[PDB]
Amino acid sequence: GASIFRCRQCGQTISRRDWLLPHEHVVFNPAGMIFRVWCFSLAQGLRLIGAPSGEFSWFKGYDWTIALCGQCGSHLGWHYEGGSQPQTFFGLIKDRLAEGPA
Ligand SMILES: O=C1CC[C@@H](N2CCCc3ccccc32)C(=O)N1
Ligand SMILES: [Zn+2]
Repeated sequence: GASIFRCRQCGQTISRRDWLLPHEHVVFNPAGMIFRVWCFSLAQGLRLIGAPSGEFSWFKGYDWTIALCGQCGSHLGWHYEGGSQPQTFFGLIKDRLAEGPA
């Protein structure tokens, strides 16, 4: 009953409890905004915007790209790339997702 993560704003399919990567990081951006981030190995239904940036990266050795909900454009988090073990992952804002049945 709690296996799929969807965008809270529009219901787009985003990820699965199975795809969590151990999981929960509380971070601040330079504007002091707090994000409660869940790391996922895999996500779908996003639109990755721009080219990667290392600036203010929360994760040592990773560059980030903005991940929008590909349906409604709501900011769901970031895709991280350029690191090692693992090379890539997603950091999604927990309170911008909804959890429910398959
Ligand atoms: O690893 C990261 C990702 C985003 C980044 N960040 C910095 C750039 C400005 C900005 C604006 C809104 C949300 C986040 C944000 C961050 O501090 N670290
Ligand atoms: Zn959405």
